[PDB]
Amino acid sequence: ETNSKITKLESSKADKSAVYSKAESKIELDKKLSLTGGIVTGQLQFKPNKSGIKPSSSVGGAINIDMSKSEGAAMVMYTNKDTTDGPLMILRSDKDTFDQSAQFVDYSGKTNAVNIVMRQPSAPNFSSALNITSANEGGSAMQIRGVEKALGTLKITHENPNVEAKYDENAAALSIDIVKKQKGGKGTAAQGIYINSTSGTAGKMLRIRNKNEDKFYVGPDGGFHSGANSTVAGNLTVKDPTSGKHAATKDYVDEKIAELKKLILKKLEHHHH
Amino acid sequence: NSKITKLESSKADKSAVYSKAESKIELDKKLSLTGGIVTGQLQFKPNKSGIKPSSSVGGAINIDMSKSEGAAMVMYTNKDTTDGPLMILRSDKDTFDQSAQFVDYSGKTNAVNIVMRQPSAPNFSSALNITSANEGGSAMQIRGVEKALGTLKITHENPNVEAKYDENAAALSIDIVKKQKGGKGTAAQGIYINSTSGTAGKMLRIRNKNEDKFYVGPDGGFHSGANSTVAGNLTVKDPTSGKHAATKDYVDEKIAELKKLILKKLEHHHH
Amino acid sequence: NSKITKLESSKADKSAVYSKAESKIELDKKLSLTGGIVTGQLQFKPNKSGIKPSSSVGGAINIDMSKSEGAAMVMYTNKDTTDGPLMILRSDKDTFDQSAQFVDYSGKTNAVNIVMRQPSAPNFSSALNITSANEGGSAMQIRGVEKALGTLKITHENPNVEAKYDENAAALSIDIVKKQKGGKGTAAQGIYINSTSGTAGKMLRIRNKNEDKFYVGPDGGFHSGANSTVAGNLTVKDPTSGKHAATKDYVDEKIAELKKLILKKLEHHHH
Ligand code: NI
Repeated sequence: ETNSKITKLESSKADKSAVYSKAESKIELDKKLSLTGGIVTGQLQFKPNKSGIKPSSSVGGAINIDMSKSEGAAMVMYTNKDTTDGPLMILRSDKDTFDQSAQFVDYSGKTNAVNIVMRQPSAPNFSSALNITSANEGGSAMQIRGVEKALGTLKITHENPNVEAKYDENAAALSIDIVKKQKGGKGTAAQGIYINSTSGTAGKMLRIRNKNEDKFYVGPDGGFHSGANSTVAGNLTVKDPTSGKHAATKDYVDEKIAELKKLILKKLEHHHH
Repeated sequence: NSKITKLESSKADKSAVYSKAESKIELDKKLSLTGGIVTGQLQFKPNKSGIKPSSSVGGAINIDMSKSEGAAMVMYTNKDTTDGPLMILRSDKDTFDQSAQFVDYSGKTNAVNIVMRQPSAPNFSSALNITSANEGGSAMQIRGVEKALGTLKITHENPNVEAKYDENAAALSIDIVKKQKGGKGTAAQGIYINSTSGTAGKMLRIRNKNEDKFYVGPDGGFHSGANSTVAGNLTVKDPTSGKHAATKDYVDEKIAELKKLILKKLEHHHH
Repeated sequence: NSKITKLESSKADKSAVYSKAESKIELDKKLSLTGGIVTGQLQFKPNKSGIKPSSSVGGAINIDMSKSEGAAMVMYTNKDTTDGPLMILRSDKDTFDQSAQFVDYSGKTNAVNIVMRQPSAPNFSSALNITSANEGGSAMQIRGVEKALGTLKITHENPNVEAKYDENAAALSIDIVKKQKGGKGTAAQGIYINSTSGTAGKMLRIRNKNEDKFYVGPDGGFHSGANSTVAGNLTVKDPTSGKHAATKDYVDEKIAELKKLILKKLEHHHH
């Protein structure tokens, strides 16, 4: 009865058929993502349940990338495809009650928080670096606020794309269009540019300069200064003049003519020989 | 007997099989679907993988937050300095016919929010910086349908309590420059305002302290609220009302009229 | 008679190894490189891991769509309300010397597109909101090289069919305000238009129905297309042409000139 041992070896020990070898384990493990990194070739879906995903801008998110301890970018999305069927990155919210932003960038630093560069195409096309559209009539499509000491809150620079001076004659730095409703619109009373100072400013409201020479401005009181010959295709209403170079009114001309007429008729009616 | 042979065949060698503990060691190096911490680079290289453009179910990465609280993704850094931006989107072919980023937003607050915090020391940075080298298209476009607001709203706030501190600031600053390399000039315009369908509103309206100071109407007439100056001549129509500016012709027209009548009285004077 | 000791040693016990079925259970809780569904938080904490800034191969996450259709990543939510934004980029140190986001775009359509859909009810919300507390730099900069378009193009569309519905709207709205906490005023300007190199084009050009109504030329002269008013005096040069506005000096000189001439005719006539 020496086989009271072989039976207990036949029972208590694992059959190769019923267990993975290390070579087979490696095969299986190699199809799984290592925490040290790997290459995913399919779709990675995130569907958090009662997972405790938080809104914190430091430790929150279904994906959280903390670069505090590392050089490099948090995420890079690259494509050299000639054409494709969708954008690289999509953010979408469907419910009208949604009360948060699609994207919030909270930037401290010494350079531009967000940088959008459109490279030069082989052939010009109507594409833009950034395109904004809103169908909400209750709010501005876009808002900008800044606290600049000596610069514009919005700075627009147009550079001539060509060496020849007369190439960009139809270009502008700022182009504004005011249109009626596309489907069935009967017109519009919308304004072009509205400049206001709710608290009141001492500065010029509109100031135009060319080649380091000021050319035209509208002051804080609404008076304008034009730097060259000007034209009104129409009448201009002004105050009566009280100084030599003030424009003369029709009334002023007529009063001075009438005054001289009276004096001369006086002399004529009373002169003798 | 020969029982041993069978057990030498059908039984597992310790050397060729991972133990329970060893298996735990190996499995812990793999990401659990319930979550984990990745310390290396995660690369996505889909290639005939059925990736879709769908703005709901598409993407090599898809994050659906419909049933959950919190952000979809947070990118955070407390590093003092580094060698690259947090997030980069890049497409290299000029024939590429989709956007780098598409925001399709419904909701009650701002779709995209960009905040530049107050730095310890003022610097030249901007919250958003746009450059285009495509001469065939606007660098940026904005379209809106506001009832009673601006499509673009610009607010400049004085950074200082003192009133004259921001005397060189502006809400909108425009520069018009020649080509950097070898440019001979430019004929580009500053501000171009048009209404292709035609509007009844003021083209330009200027106010200060809630009161109208200067405006240009839809017909191109202007209304100025204070004393004004033309460093030059101003051409106007002949006046037909008391406060209309008088032309040189009108002054000369009247002078000649009075001259004629007086000389006629003088030539026919009778004692 | 002692091999049994060698097999008790060299062979794996049932208790100390996982079966094929139990291995499967454990492996099924791990993410396959072929794809899967993550239900918890995935944290990235690289730390001397060789993460690079490269806009092609860098990032703790890298998505290369060169060989695949579809989007790189999609963030979707159908939630009614929530406690934070979908995507957050945050940098905390004021010495941070890289951007939060860099888009390096080549292609034929818009690099970044932001769309706010029509809400059930109008509300005070924007597609894009920009705010800087950095007094040393513009909140926003735009540069373009357009041949025949605006670097910035703003379109306001009437939200309603009725022509006067949008009478209080504008394409561009500018406000100039004092410092909120204790500000005593501001000297900031509204719109500053300049050409540092000098341009031949009109600085301000206003049109209605594609026809010029008002413009300021490169020399600062203006043309108004209709009746206009100055609530004040207008200073001009003395006229040298028929339709030039007449000065007070010119009126007085011509009146005095005729007076003299008439009085000398009267002083010397005889009959
Ligand atoms: Ni006589």
